[PDB]
Amino acid sequence: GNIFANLFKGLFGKKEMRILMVGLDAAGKTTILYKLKLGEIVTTIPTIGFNVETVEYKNISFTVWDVGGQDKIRPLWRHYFQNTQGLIFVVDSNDRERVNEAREELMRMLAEDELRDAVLLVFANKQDLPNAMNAAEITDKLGLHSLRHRNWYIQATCATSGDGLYEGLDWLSNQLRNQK
Amino acid sequence: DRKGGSYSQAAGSDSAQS
Amino acid sequence: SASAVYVLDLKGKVLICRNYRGDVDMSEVEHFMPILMEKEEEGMLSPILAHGGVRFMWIKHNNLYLVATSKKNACVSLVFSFLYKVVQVFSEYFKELEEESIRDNFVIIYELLDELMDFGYPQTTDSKILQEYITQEAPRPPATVTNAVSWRSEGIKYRKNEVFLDVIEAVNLLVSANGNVLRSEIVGSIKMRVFLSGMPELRLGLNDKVLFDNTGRGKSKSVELEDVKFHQCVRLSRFENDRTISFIPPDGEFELMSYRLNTHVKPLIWIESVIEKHSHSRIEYMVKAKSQFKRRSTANNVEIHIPVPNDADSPKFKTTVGSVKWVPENSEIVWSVKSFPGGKEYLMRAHFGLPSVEAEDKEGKPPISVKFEIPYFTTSGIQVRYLKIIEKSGYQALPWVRYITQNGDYQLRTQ
Amino acid sequence: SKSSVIGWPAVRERMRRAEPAEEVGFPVTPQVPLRPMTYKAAVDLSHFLKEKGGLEGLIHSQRRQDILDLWIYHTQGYFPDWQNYTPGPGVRYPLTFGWCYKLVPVEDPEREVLEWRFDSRLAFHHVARELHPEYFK
Ligand SMILES: Nc1nc2c(ncn2[C@@H]2O[C@H](COP(=O)(O)OP(=O)(O)OP(=O)(O)O)[C@@H](O)[C@H]2O)c(=O)[nH]1
Ligand SMILES: [Mg+2]
Repeated sequence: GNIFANLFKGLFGKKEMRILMVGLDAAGKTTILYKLKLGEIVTTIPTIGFNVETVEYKNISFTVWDVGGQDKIRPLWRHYFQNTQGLIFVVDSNDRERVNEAREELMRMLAEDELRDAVLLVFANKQDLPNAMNAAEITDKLGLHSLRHRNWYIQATCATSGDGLYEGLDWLSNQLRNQK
Repeated sequence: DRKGGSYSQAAGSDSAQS
Repeated sequence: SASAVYVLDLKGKVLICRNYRGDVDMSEVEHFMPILMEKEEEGMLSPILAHGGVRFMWIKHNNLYLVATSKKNACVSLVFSFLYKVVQVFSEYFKELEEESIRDNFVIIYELLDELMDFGYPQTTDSKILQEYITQEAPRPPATVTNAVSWRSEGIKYRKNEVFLDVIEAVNLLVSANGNVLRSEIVGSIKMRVFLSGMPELRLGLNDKVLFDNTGRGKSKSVELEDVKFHQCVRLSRFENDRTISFIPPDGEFELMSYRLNTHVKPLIWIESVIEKHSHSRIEYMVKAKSQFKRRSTANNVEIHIPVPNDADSPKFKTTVGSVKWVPENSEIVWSVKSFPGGKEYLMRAHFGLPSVEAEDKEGKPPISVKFEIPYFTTSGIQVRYLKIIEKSGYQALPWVRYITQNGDYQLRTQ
Repeated sequence: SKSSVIGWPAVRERMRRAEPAEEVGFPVTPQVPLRPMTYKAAVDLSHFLKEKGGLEGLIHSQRRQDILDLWIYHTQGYFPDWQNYTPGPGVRYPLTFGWCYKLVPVEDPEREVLEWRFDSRLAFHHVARELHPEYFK
């Protein structure tokens, strides 16, 4: 066999990769996806179904599949676990009562043997109110250090501002890609 | 070169302040 | 609330007029010239005139005075700001400010005047944005004017993303004739020429004393800028919250921020001058200049203006370093030095004649002004920390910045 | 870094000479980049100092710290602001994340004797940021 075509494609960039968008309802998932794809804060109704989009950055097409946090849609996340390479979780620090539910949902989703190659991606959403905690208090409460064989990275992004999205994208690219 | 001081590259942010 | 903005000429001819409200008759401009002549000849000349119930508030340009008629109690500050914006727009569109372009670019000038202000209320003043709707060589107006971002046109694409900064320093020293400096203030000037692709949101970061104190790093060299004047693109709320300098740079050269703080350090140049002027016989100029600046910095094009006698003639200059020339038009001795190394000491011994007959009236004592400009020297010690260039598409910027030190209101009071 | 290695012995000798307890202007090197030290750069500098020695256990002094910061800025272009210590009394953690150097008591925090001690957990745990969240923003 010959791999000249593959080498030529890789000389200018061939890898695209995938990504997932999960989190509770009203957690900034749709707004975050709109900012990543378009670059504006688009106001959307609650995600009854799901949103699928792609992000072109660093020569990698980061396809994002937004998933809502509805009670009837929480168990529907197993459909997206098939043919999925990435997983990004958006936390809601503005909902103290919903923090426990979000942690339980993350533990339930992380307790699947099929979803093992998807690295952890914790997004500090709703980083605009004074009630939001730091990048370690939320992680300490969720116990992200207790995930054996899991590569998790905590990143805080402000929905109104958009700061830290580039850092999160760079971290995801560095975790997915093991080349120069 | 340029009169009045050669142009110098600028940083992106305070890396030491996190 | 200007009634009619008009452009006059040096002979009193109105180069162009454009009424905005019509509350003032166009014939009132005839009395403006005699009123200005009377005010100047009686010392009552002011930028704001008054022809009965109509006030003529305007400033004098390079070749003509832009007189804007008004009748009600309109905002004089608003009128001055509109005049300044119009002057800037004319300078951007026309490289020269003279009557040669007024009579040659009327087709575009009239359109610009009509579009800029309506009913005495200006609406659009960005020259770069305005160049996309009115041209001298018409499509729909750009969405930038209607959109919130009126200083960053969308869709701009460049092969490279290079931003050139210019930290221009202005050393202004008000030294009295007794040898003491009264007004010693340094005003920073951060002028940047942003040339990138898209609409990046610059995140300016410097070594401010307030920022260092807030972050807890108030122990190193931090600039204590008393006044900071951000540009229109800079968000006032971000600076007010936590000193966050976040703004969208425009396409071209513009002033982002203008620092201004008092200076309590020694002068960069110390001038010791003597006046051995004989009573209608001769004159001596024992001028000695001591450079108090750092030896590592060189003051390129040092021009210490020494006011010589107005009626002095047959002058002789006995200096040490630098070309000394007396300009009869300026009536002063120009101590011109090409390169002045820091710590240098120049000694001069002037000698000029004077007529035996005394002058009819006194001429005063003009102050000695130095025109030193030492580049790559930051007297205030303020250093740029970072510049967060963020773009939605994602690109690697190559920002650049240079520090230039010059003398501003650095005049020395004569004895 | 050959220049850093060469400057390490002279810098250590100058710091030792200065006890534990003239020219005006702010010249700038033409074209020399100036920016705050990065976390990776701070970690590398701390590792190099630990390997070379002379900084671990040295009595903390304002003059020695200023000389070290000036030497680091001259040899690397790093702003002399990342070498800050947390306020006392007690152990002072580095202000810049990634720095492996910290001040610990050797016996008012000003009169307390402090010595530089290596700390690998500093590059991984933001002790200074946690202690002073307001100072870290
Ligand atoms: N004002 C403001 N609201 C935010 C911010 N971050 C998150 N939100 C809230 O989060 C919600 C985001 O909802 P969407 O953008 O539609 O996507 P989502 O987070 O997945 O919500 P669902 O569609 O219900 O699952 C908004 O309705 C906001 O109320 C923020 O930074 N500022
Ligand atoms: Mg949504």
